Amino acid sequence: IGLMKAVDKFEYRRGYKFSTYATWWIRQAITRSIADQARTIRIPVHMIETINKLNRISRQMLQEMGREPTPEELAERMLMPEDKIRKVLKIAKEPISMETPIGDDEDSHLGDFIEDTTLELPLDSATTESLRAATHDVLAGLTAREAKVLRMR
Amino acid sequence: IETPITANFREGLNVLQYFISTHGARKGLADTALKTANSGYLTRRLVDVAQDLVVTEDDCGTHEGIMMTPVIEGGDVKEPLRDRVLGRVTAEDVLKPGTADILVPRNTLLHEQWCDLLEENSVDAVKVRSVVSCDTDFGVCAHCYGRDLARGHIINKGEAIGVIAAQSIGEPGTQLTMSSIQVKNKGSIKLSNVKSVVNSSGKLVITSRNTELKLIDEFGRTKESYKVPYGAVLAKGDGEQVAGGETVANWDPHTMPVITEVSGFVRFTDMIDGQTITRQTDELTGL
Amino acid sequence: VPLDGGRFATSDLNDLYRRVINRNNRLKRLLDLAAPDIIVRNEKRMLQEAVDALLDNGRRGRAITGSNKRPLKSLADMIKGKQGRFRQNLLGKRVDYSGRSVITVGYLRLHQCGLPKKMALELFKPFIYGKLELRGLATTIKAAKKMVEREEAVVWDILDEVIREHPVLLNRAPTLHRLGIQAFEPVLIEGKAIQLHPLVCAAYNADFDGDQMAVHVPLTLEAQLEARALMMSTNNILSPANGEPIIVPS
Amino acid sequence: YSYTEKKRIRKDFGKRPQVLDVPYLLSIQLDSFQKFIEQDPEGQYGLEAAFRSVFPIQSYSGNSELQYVSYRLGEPVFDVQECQIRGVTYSAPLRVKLRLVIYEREAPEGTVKDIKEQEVYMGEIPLMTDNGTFVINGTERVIVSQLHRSPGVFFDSDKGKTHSSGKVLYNARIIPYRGSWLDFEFDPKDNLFVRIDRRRKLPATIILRALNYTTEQILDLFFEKVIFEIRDNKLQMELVPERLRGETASFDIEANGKVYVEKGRRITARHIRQLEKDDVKLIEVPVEYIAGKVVAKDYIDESTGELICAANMELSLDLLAKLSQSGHKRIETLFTNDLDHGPYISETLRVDPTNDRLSALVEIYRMMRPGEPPTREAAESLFENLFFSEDRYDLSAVGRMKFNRSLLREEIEGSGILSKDDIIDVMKKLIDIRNGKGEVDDIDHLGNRRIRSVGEMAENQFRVGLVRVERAVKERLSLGDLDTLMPQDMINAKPISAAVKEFFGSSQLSQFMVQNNPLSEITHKRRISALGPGGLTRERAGFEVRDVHPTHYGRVCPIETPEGPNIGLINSLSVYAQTNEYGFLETPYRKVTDGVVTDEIHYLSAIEEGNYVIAQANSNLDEEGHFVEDLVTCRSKGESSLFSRDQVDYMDVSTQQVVSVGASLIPFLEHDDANRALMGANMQRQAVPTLRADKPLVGTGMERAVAVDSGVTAVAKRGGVVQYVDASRIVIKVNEDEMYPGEAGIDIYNLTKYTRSNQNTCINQMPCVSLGEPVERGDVLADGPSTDLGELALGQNMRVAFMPWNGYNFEDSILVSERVVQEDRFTTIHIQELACVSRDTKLGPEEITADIPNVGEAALSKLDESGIVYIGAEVTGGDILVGKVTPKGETQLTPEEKLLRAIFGEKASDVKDSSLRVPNGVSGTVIDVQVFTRDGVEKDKRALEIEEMQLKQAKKDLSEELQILEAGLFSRIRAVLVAGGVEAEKLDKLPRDRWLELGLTDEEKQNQLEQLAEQYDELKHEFEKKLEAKRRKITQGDDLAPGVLKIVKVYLAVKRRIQPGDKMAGRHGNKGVISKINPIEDMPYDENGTPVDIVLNPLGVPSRMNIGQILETHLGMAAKGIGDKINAMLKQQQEVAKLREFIQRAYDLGADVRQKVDLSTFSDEEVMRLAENLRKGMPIATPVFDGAKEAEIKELLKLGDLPTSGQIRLYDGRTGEQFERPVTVGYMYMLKLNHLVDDKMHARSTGSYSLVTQQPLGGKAQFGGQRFGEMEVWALEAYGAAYTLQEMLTVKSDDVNGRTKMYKNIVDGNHQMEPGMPESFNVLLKEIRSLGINIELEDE
Repeated sequence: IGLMKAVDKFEYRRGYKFSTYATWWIRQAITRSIADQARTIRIPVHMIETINKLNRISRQMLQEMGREPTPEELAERMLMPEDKIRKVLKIAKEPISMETPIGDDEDSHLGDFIEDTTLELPLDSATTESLRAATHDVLAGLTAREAKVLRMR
Repeated sequence: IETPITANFREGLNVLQYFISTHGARKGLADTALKTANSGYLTRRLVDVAQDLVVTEDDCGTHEGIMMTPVIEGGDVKEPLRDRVLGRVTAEDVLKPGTADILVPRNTLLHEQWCDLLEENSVDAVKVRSVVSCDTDFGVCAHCYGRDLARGHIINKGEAIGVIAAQSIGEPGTQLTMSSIQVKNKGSIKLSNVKSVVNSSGKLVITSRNTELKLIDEFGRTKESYKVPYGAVLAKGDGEQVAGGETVANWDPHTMPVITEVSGFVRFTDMIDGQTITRQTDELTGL
Repeated sequence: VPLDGGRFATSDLNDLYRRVINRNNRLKRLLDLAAPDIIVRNEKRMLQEAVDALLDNGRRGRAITGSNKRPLKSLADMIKGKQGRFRQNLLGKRVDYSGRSVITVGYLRLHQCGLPKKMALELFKPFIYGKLELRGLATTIKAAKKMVEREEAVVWDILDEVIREHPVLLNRAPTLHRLGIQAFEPVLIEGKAIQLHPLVCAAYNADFDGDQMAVHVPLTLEAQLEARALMMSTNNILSPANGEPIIVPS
Repeated sequence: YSYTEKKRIRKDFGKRPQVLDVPYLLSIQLDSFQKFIEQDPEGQYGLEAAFRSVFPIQSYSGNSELQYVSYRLGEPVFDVQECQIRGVTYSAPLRVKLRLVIYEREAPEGTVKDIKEQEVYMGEIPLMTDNGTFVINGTERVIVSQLHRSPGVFFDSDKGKTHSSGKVLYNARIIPYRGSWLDFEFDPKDNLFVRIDRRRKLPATIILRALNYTTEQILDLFFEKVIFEIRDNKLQMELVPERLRGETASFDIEANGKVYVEKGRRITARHIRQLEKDDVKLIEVPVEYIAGKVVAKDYIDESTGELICAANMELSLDLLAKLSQSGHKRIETLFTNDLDHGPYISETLRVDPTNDRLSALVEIYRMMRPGEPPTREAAESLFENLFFSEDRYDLSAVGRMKFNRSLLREEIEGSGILSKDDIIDVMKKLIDIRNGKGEVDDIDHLGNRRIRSVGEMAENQFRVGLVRVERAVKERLSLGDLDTLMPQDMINAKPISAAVKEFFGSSQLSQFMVQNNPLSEITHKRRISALGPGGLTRERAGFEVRDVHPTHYGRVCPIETPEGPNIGLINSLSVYAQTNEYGFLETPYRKVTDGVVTDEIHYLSAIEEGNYVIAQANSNLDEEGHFVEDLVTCRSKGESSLFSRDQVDYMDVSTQQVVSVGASLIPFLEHDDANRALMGANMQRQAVPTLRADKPLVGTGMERAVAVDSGVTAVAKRGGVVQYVDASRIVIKVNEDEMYPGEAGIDIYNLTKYTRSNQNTCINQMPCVSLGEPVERGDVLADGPSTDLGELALGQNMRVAFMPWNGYNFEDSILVSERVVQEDRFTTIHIQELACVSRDTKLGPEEITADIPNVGEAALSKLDESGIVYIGAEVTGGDILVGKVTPKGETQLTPEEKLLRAIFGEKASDVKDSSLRVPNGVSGTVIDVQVFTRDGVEKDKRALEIEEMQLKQAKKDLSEELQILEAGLFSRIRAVLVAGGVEAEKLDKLPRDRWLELGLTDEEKQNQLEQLAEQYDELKHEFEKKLEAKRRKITQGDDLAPGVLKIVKVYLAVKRRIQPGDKMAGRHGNKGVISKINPIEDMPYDENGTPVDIVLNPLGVPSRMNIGQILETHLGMAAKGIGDKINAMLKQQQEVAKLREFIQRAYDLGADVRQKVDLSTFSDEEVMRLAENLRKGMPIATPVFDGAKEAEIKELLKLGDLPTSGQIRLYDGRTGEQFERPVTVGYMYMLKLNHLVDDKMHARSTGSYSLVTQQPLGGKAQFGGQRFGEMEVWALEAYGAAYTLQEMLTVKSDDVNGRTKMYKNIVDGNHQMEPGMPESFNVLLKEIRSLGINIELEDE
């Protein structure tokens, strides 16, 4: 796609080889593709280019010191406040699977160790029903006008 | 191994003796550790096909079913008629050896009392109602099946037979990982489907493969069954009341004869030498 | 769905759908781009390959692997085999109102099983709540929850008769034949292990050397009637395979 | 004897002399890793081999290259202690110094233009603990050695695979160490085929023609010649007499004047002898004898130069006539035969469609890369890279050695790349095997299996990393700068480190080490496996790889293995097992020199063992003379026999070498079945240390060695006198004989207090020495978790009677007394760790505080103002250890709850309870609270208190180290001033500070003074710098996972007692469970009044085949009787000499026991302490196959004044009457297993549910319910209880609105069931519909 886009942009009167001009276009296209796609949760290009720069800087720092790059140390090459690097690091979480063999064989998948944290406990339903009955009977024990005005309020 | 472990556990073992015994020990562990999976797979496959075998009727009123016989063949009687028919229901009016003495109106529950009555008599074959012979559609009827084994009475409708039968035959799966005829007891010698003929010595010999030797007791029921091949030689005839411990039938394990049932002149016919046969003579006897 | 550690985890079906939709819209763009037919043929081929991988990954060609270099589980793999929905989620399911313990020997009657007290209140806890509500010692359900959390003597007073005449099913994996499930009348015991009548051990093919045991409780009245009239150990004396007894002393 | 041996002497019963001591049990790991670490310039093993296998690496143009010069390991940044404290891998950095060499094409050899030499950094290598383990992510992990098929050539056969014929289809295999394989396969039609990486079969003529081989030379190398001559009239043959091997005379064989074999007659060997005798070679043959033979040479007519007959062509009479008329009376043909020389290659040529190298290479390319069109250059390039490129193919020295030896070659060293000669010889050997000359070898023979330790896998992974590096350097060189391209910028360290870390921890052979017992440590570190990469899997395992090959004797124990699916796949090497330089298991042996068993030890491998004949360790030597019997039981050629005195060549080193370390611990092993011995050795590894270690009375003599070899006890490196003992530290002043003339020579031993295990068990070390007593080199100082005075102690030992008691021991069950629980014999300690994590959620950062909503202050009374539970405060299940609150999000309220809010006015703020709670059923004491906080965020006052405590502890301990160092350094610092004159009147009188200003003298003492001043300057500037480093590392922030602020780890210790249901077991596979705890008065008791505390079923002995437990019981009773007499007489103190006499008489009872212990060399205090140590009963020793017979135990119990039979009468404690028969009462060593009851306990009423299918989960730890398995469904439906299973699969697990209504109306007192469609069926319907197949529920 990048090549066919670059086809028309080439001019023979420029006096250069086609590969030199086509290389930039195909490289930009493939970088854009790996940018938008190739990730479950899409990230804007600014953050991914910054994390690529962070990886390059970390490689450079491990080249000389031999230890891990301290965020305070990384602030010297990033030339930006140390909150931003941490915010970028927060995004590096890559979804893994539901079917990783968390045990030893193909019998204990990760999908069987996740709890459905969106349903109310049956105790909660029982308590809610009891509270509803209690409210009904206590409202029946009040004056009709007060009961109806509270219910509509 | 031809070198055994001459010692015992009480006296202790030698190092090489223990090493040798470890072979059998590890193999025994291995077969147990492996074949139980095949046992489970067998159980699953058995119960899969036995899904919907459930009783739908009590009696479909079918015709005759399966003939029953003891297992006297080969060796001694292992399971007699007593237990092999206990719990079944007959398919026809079985009568005692005394003619016109009938115990069943084509169907009855063969509990222990009827079994005692029949074993007192000399009956050896009964028509009993089978599951396969049932004419019921999409199921089987109780009278074609027989009485229950968990309760002892006749099976009532509603339960499932396939699942319990598959479990019953699959549970022991883990436990089952691995020239002459001499009569043994006195009786009458009977020949079943015999092409009898008389040899040159006047005795009785056989010229067929579908013949069997039977030992009839004083009652009439067969006691022992044996196989006699084609072209064998017998030292006794049919209907001979003889005691055990006698070699009655003889045949060469290798030499299979083409014995002639008739007597007459023997001239070599259709025998052309050089195209179908070769001229070879015995170098010692000459015959 | 999110994880506790701030990460995420999802089914590979998401990856397959993403791939198919991506190359689908790519082909949509290429069709109106009037590109040479070779690239259109290639894109159609990869569209077919992706949809086939979605339907069944390791079927037609090379299995499409994920980030962990493992083959991705297509929706067909979720419906077939031992790991499919049919065998491990439809025929055999996880169950509630159950417990697991170690086995031990007992003086007990033939129809009695020793159930420890600690699991007794846990299993019949809803029954305790209901009985406490009907008995009037607890104004509200959560008050009963607090009371059973406090294990006061009243909860044991309720337990002694709530469990009475209420059979409990006992199971020993693997269950070879029909006698693998037995209904016993519970008897409260102060310990931790399930006490078992020795005579039934031969029926279970179970030996007291650390073998575990599972306990289930029936809820509805029909279930209790079936357990008492059909699943009680007294009813089961002879094998379904053949009529000899199974309760012979070992 | 050593001094500590005098404390307690274990009487032995060994008869045969002990010639060789047991080797160090962990040599296999330490030596292998040393081979991976040490730098050997001339030997290529480890890092240097991996570097030299890839380096040097040149650019594509060749204008630049990299030269590896040297490498080095930096010192580890963290010690193992803080490594496991901080959860970080105990690793060390790697620094590699290398060079750059750059070429230019303007000069033909302009090599010297630019050189860049420097030291760069790449990768981190995890180190090995001095105990021989690994520390990864703060957890102790081990790597088990692997057993795999050796590289080289192998030959195999078929047994019944070809059902049509039943023939044996021999085949050959070339298996490299790394790279593509090769397979030669036969066919039922007798054809040779080749296969590459299990691919389809191609005729061997293809691989032959791929090597520039003409048909002529191929059939010349694969056949012999038959010569045909034409004497202008007839046909003349030069006959080899040894070629008519019992064949049939097609024509009438004649001679110069004699006729030998008539037509249609077999050729006898007598005729062969006659032909040899008369020496006749040239024989005339008719035309028919020639019809059917294949020419071995192409023939043309030189008149016109056109082919007359091609090679490998079966000639006829017309072809012979054409050859004759063309002037060719010298013909050569292939020599065919039915028995010895089969024409398989001829038929393979017949099937071959290829006619030259190009066609063969084209077919090879089509095979390897289908669909892709071949070219003129790709095919031979791929063929060369398949087997002729060093980078992509390797055989290694081991593989080359085995390949050469299998082919009868004399060379040991060779090349890792195949040559034409190698494959030609392989094919020739395969053809010889097919014909009959030769035999097919065996796969599972230990000579064909190889062992691979941790170091080899590590070097393989480092080689993989180097390949990943070169995959980028090859482009960086060709596209990068030529003068300013500094090497350090163009090398990436991530891939090598990532690969090595993945191997260390994420592989299959690396796993958490078992840490229950020292025995478990030894048996797991000494482990042989056949799984993982390059190995088998349990599903693919048959029977040949599981059973015991006869060569396993002395190399692999046949008695120890897991009894699950992997019985034959996991093993352990023998006690004396070792490893060759090639990785083969070899055992020691004693040479026999003409009937004399010399004490020099040889080492024999599996392959060479079969050549000789080996006498087992059961023969007896007559005082360095000869054997006792003329015929001796020996073994050779893989089978046992009898041999004369001079026939035997070797003798077993020891009787124990057949079994492993774990199996050697079992006493009286030779009296037990292998089935029970297997499980006893397995379960002996599940022991749990008790409160105190109890010495086993019936031992085996191996405990004192395994205890020190496990490294868990405190062993003294150098002998000396104990100077300072405490609960935590030991200080010893070493003798002057070991004084290094420069330093103090006073060492320290810092013990380790209670610490968590990998199985949540306690580890403790307590000193077993006192003040002011001597210690020797290699001697014990403090006992380990499960050791007693340098002897292993897994479990306890107590009385036992074999009597069926009221059915409480019905089926292997254990009956126990209340006394053993009273005195806490089996009491255990468990230590757990709980983690509370604080993160910064987008709704707000989590905060740990002592202020929590809706909680009683009584619960908070155990927390400080920082919200962390106090150290040492008791805690129970349900309490709060740390108060953590998270910002609660905006919640949705129903009308009722907000109505209550209005009624009472309370408002729940932006706070949610996320505090850690003690797991239910846990009651214990807090031991340690370890809190880590991220750098940048302020730390709580509790963290400040922890930090200041650590600072003061570090300062105090470092100052103590310095003072102890100087207390011995002064022996030189002062003595140098003492040299050249003593001044005790003024030197010692003045304080040490005023010793540098002593009497002035010549310049030599001034040089001494300046050297001492430099020493004191070193002293000054060595200590404060370390103190500053320690302080700044403690105050340094801690790196944590992103998203977290601070983490709190709390250690909880739980004291565990015995419950009915706990898994008891012995050392003979006789296990069981506790059934009832029994009061003391109800137990059987002897007339003396002592009640037996353990009751066991007697019927479990005979069928189980384990009789050795009875002998162990009798031996224990005899030992306790001796000890009882000793303590009874000790209470009265008759005489020290009397005790000496009695103990001397006690130690000499065996007929020919090994040791001759004399007490006259002992002092009165030495015998007093000894008697006090064995006051509870003198221990006994018993080798596995040298056990004491019945006479020895009879005599021992006679000495102890006990009944000879070994059984005594008992009185029932319930009613007080004697039993009708005597009951065997003795002392037995019982174990405590980790299979407990509470940690198996579980019961679920209503809890979590899954996400995709909403079923209840499984597993006690996460509180999930049992799986109502598939078979019990079959059983329940067999019963006919439809409603029960309907509830099981409808209302229990898979009804969102079903179980809720069930719970509601159950609480309402109405047990009515309402059915519903299972949710797991709706998910199934939706999935199958989404698959593209329509599906509907057919409503009425």
